[PDB]
Amino acid sequence: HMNEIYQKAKHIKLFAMDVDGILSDGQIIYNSEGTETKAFYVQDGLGLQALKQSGIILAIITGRSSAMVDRRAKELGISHIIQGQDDKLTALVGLTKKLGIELSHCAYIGDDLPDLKAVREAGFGISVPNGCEQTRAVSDYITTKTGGNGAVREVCELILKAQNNFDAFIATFQ
Amino acid sequence: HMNEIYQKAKHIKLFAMDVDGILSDGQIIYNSEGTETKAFYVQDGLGLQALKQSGIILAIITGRSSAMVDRRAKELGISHIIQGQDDKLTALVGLTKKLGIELSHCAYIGDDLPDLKAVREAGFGISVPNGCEQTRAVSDYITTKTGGNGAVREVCELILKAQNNFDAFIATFQ
Amino acid sequence: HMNEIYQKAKHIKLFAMDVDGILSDGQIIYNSEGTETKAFYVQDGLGLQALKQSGIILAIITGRSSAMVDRRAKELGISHIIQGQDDKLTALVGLTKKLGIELSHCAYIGDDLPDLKAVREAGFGISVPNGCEQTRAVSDYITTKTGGNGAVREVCELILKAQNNFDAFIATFQ
Amino acid sequence: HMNEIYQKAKHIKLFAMDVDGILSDGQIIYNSEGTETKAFYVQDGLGLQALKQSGIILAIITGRSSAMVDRRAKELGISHIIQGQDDKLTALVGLTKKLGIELSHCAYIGDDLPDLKAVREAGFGISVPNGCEQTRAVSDYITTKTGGNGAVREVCELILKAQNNFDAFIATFQ
Ligand SMILES: O=C(O)[C@@]1(O)C[C@@H](O)[C@@H](O)[C@@H]([C@H](O)CO)O1
Ligand SMILES: O=C(O)[C@@]1(O)C[C@@H](O)[C@@H](O)[C@@H]([C@H](O)CO)O1
Ligand SMILES: O=C(O)[C@@]1(O)C[C@@H](O)[C@@H](O)[C@@H]([C@H](O)CO)O1
Ligand SMILES: O=C(O)[C@@]1(O)C[C@@H](O)[C@@H](O)[C@@H]([C@H](O)CO)O1
Ligand SMILES: [Mg+2]
Ligand SMILES: [Mg+2]
Ligand SMILES: [Mg+2]
Ligand SMILES: [Mg+2]
Ligand SMILES: [Mg+2]
Ligand SMILES: [Mg+2]
Ligand SMILES: [Mg+2]
Repeated sequence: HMNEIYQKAKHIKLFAMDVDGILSDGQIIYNSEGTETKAFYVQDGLGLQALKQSGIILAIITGRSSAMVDRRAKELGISHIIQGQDDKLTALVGLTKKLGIELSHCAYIGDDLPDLKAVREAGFGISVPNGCEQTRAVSDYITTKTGGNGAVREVCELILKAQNNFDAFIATFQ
Repeated sequence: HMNEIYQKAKHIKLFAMDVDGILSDGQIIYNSEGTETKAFYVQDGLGLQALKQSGIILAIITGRSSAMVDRRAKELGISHIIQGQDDKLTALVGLTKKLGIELSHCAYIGDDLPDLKAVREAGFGISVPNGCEQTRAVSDYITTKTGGNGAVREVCELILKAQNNFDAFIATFQ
Repeated sequence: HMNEIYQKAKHIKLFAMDVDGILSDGQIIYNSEGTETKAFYVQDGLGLQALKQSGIILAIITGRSSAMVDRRAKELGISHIIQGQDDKLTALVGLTKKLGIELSHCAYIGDDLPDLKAVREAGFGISVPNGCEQTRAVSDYITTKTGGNGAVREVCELILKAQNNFDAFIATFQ
Repeated sequence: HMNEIYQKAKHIKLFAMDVDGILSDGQIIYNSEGTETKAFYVQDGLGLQALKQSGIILAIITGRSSAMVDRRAKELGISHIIQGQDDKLTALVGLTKKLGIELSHCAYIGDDLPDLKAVREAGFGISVPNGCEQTRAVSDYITTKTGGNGAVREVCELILKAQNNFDAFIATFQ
């Protein structure tokens, strides 16, 4: 039952995300001119702005590093962009310190092994259906939609509903 | 039963479309050289020309903005291209005024929250299986095929059949 | 039962293909620098070389036109490349005349309305699961695998088996 | 039962991979500027580093040839990169000789006909669900996940478990 999850999302002040496998579907794409490509999902962007609008801080913590991530983050107002960092919990804890925020007030979503401890230790830990078993085992919630296909949108809506901000947001479009 | 839907599509003079999640599958794609990519579906193009051929005006109303949209629109003869606009109903109403057309004569298709009011208020409102629930709740029809996979083709065929123009079009290929 | 289909593929001398929706999955892809992209399937290439090796002539007949098609055709030895042509039967008949070949000796595969007559009139006509109903209605065979996912590979294997050339080809890899 | 497979992976010293259809999902992608694209999977990379970390040598043997393969191989420490080579067994045997290693100590994964003999003859032979039947017929194991979607990750985990290295690796993330 969902109230158990709303209980966890209730006091989130910060939402941090892994990129590959969460914000994208995990494809790493190269071309013959040395150029790299990453694909994001349009409904995730709108869900992230909703969350962000309700006064939640958005962050990226990713093991890889690219201009694509920076660009996607900039247009959605994901305001703390940590790249080239696979020690996710350490990075999260570091953010917690510079914002004056507790881990219990952090939500984190990841698909693989570097994310497991951040997923486990955050107030609200999320993984995805194609997440590795070990990270899923340790999460508070597993999305229905998959990474780069509205897993993020889904969690945004969930946090909004827990904080009584979803229905009002919806209403602005009706 | 389908006649209920044909009753609604019967008097459409204008078909307006959201892009992301409707004409594409919702992927937003960036590369390391700062270049953006969007993917469309080939069967949608042919369905749009069929509609267009039968004397329906084609329009795009999209929250984002790109040369890809302009190019795709130009080759199919989507003749009114409104980009960087998320207030879809306002944009639709504006078109209705410059063409001398009523909303009841507009069909509109969208996948997410900015489209809900245009979907609700148009004579024929359409969403897609991966559309947000709120927009689907308010639509006259939900396509079987998904966005960027022939949702548009499907609605083109539907409007054509309602206007007794489909079978004749087909016949030109037989 | 399959022998009915082998009876039709038995005397094929030429295999002609539509591109979009057959050799690709139907995605039409543009980027912000004005560049177009198309995706093909690796197993189709090998199946086409097998067919080609057994002495069947390979041709493309496509409504659109691009350097991608030319390049893909060149590496597989698809030797007649007709682009910017939607009148597929006329184009096929034209090929039949310059090679001294009958239509009954042509196999053709297509997904949409411009292909229906070529599919109907060729000795062996093929469509795909996501083909429009009208073209599927008129085909001798509908592949199990979808376009850009081994529909072509599948038909190559089928023609090879009808001509007693498949098992031998396989054997060269064992 | 899985122990039968662990018995085969038990003594692997080298893991060799086909690229197209294994490391990618088989898409061959061209653009209008003459540029080629290939997509890899993020979870495969991490599984390959795990394997590699446990002291297994990683190799690529692919029929095609591109800078994308070289780049992907370089970042994961796939250390022997054989491209433009479809005679996979010969290439594998050649590697076996320059490293002083037996075939029984080689694991190989491939999706199509050029890989069948390497798959058959290696100590541990793997194919994928969308592999051609002939190669699947001759393999010791068929992955559950498909190519470019974690088939490789899956086999990495399997070899690790057979060599009692998986649980320990996992533990470093807990
Ligand atoms: O993914 C996006 O960029 C996003 O979802 C953000 C929204 O604010 C909005 O601009 C939306 C468009 O309506 C989609 O066309 O795109
Ligand atoms: O998507 C297209 O551009 C379209 O469907 C439009 C049609 O008019 C026709 O040109 C078609 C081609 O037959 C597809 O190869 O492409
Ligand atoms: O799609 C290809 O280019 C093809 O299937 C053609 C084959 O001849 C062969 O070169 C094959 C490679 O073995 C795939 O890596 O690619
Ligand atoms: O595919 C990758 O490059 C890989 O899986 C390799 C890992 O070592 C790690 O860097 C991982 C990132 O954590 C994914 O963001 O990427
Ligand atoms: Mg990840
Ligand atoms: Mg691409
Ligand atoms: Mg793609
Ligand atoms: Mg949209
Ligand atoms: Mg086609
Ligand atoms: Mg691209
Ligand atoms: Mg292969």
